[PDB]
Amino acid sequence: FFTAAPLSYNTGNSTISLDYRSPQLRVSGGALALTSPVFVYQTPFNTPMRLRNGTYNEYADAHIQMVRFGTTVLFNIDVTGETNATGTQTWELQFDGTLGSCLTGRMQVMGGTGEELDVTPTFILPTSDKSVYKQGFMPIVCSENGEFKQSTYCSYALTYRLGNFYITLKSTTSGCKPIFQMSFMYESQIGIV
Amino acid sequence: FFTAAPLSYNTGNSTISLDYRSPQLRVSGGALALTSPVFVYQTPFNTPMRLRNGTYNEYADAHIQMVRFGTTVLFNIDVTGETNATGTQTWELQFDGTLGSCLTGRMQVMGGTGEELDVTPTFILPTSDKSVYKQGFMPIVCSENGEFKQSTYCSYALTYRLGNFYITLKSTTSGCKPIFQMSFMYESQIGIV
Amino acid sequence: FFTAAPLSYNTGNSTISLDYRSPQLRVSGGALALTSPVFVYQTPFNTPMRLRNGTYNEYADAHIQMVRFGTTVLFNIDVTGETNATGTQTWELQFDGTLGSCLTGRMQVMGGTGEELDVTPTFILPTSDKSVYKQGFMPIVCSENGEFKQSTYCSYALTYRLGNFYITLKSTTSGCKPIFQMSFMYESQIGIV
Ligand SMILES: CC(=O)N[C@@H]1[C@@H](O)[C@H](O)[C@@H](CO)O[C@H]1O
Ligand SMILES: CC(=O)N[C@@H]1[C@@H](O)[C@H](O)[C@@H](CO)O[C@H]1O
Ligand SMILES: CC(=O)N[C@@H]1[C@@H](O)[C@H](O)[C@@H](CO)O[C@H]1O
Repeated sequence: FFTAAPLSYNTGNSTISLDYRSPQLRVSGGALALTSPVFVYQTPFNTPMRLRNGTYNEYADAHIQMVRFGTTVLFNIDVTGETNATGTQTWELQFDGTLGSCLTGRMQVMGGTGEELDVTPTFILPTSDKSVYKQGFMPIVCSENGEFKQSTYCSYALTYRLGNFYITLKSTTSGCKPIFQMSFMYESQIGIV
Repeated sequence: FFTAAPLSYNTGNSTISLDYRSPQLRVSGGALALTSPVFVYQTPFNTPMRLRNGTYNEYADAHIQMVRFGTTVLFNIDVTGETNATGTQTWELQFDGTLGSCLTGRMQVMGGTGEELDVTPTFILPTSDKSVYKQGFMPIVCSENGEFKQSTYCSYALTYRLGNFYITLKSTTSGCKPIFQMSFMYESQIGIV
Repeated sequence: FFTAAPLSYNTGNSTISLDYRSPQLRVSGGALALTSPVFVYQTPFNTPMRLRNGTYNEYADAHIQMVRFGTTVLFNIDVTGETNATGTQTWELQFDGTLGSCLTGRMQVMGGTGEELDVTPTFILPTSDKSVYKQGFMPIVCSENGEFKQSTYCSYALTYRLGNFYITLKSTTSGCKPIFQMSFMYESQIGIV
């Protein structure tokens, strides 16, 4: 028989092989995998996460995507608060510091096929040694039903406590509902192998 | 003959197979594919789209990239307006509601190779058979020739009711040209299979 | 013997093949590769680059990621300035115009596995023929130790000078340290082949 590329036949030892570009593809436990696969940990379709502003009776819906490109994580959140507010709201997400599972609400690893993947979400975790400093602010615009309300900001802060990973967001509003989209990037040293 | 990993020969049923990591690779109609491929639907290299501000005699050039990963679309637009304006401009993009093809201007599915891909861009559509309306605002900075002009805002709006798919952007300016970059994210329930 | 999908045997030319979806995977030089692979050029984990505000005695630490998907680059920077300032600071990154290698400080092509890849970072270069003038502004928020300081802006400019590729960023502050994260997107006409 013949082998068409990318299959090749080594006459020197009667071996059929798959040739692949190693920076892009790899072998892991005898199976073909990607060097830099895209993995997304997200809230499901039509299932936003319910969040509470600390101890207040102020709630919001949040759609969340955490996207792994190489070793970077792109974090996106879309928040729809139900209370008009003047102050700073704290929207806190907790994740198991070993497995990555979201403790705050329902998230899942989702393929581009639209199907849930049976994958433990360690890939969102910054460090295997459970320490991290990262904080900053992003500019945001709050609106409601297509109407501009306020140009303001939202902080983000990555921490560990009690061995779990926290992403704490804080939005500042003046007489408007916290309804906004914000994203930022961070780095993971957890390898996908 | 022999097989080297990730290929595998089964002497039991005399079958040669490819072993692959299922959360990263898959089979689609007998062919190897990715579980989470990156696709980009964009204006061609150095071929910005012409956009008209409603019925006004006011135009802009636009470079657009719509980057699909997992089930998320990252929309990025580079708008270069030509008329100094005070008011709100409306930039409307229209896409075929079934195929995703841009009707407002020329866009192509572009691989990392730099080659156009022969792919129907259904992966930018938010849904196939569910009416959709989603709006938000992002902060922007208008500039001209490297010089700051105004910190302001642009709304985005996704509309669909089983005709065409619309992305409607509204920039608000005060005595400057609408010249800005802006991105936002949205979900597509169209699986890539 | 039998072949299991995605392997197939053409009874006719006695050839065994790997079937694959061409918009997702491809063959280059007889080797399997991706059509739109993810590559990331970045500062090493916990090894920020040292930058200077032009000739002033004002410095910043910078974490940088340059994410290539399709032909688009997502540039992200986390700038941690050390000196309170009122004015506009200039932060300049310089890259070899042929190979893409960062000349300002150490950066590396990092796979999803957490391993450095042996690849030339040409995939960050905007134009093959060394003529480009992409510039714009992004809104940013300066903070310190998790406290808000200022809503402001930062320009970006992609140029070539003396055969090398420059990304020049200019942050404008009023009585605060230049401490912010910012991102922007641009197009690379260098195909990954
Ligand atoms: C209805 C209302 O104003 N609620 C806000 C609340 O959103 C914020 O978390 C808090 C502390 O800043 O201040 C309250 O006044
Ligand atoms: C020349 C000028 O200012 N044109 C603006 C236009 O850009 C805006 O779309 C419209 C409605 O707000 O108001 C017009 O007057
Ligand atoms: C200490 C201080 O204010 N330094 C700023 C400097 O950051 C800026 O690059 C320069 C040009 O605007 O102006 C100086 O006043």
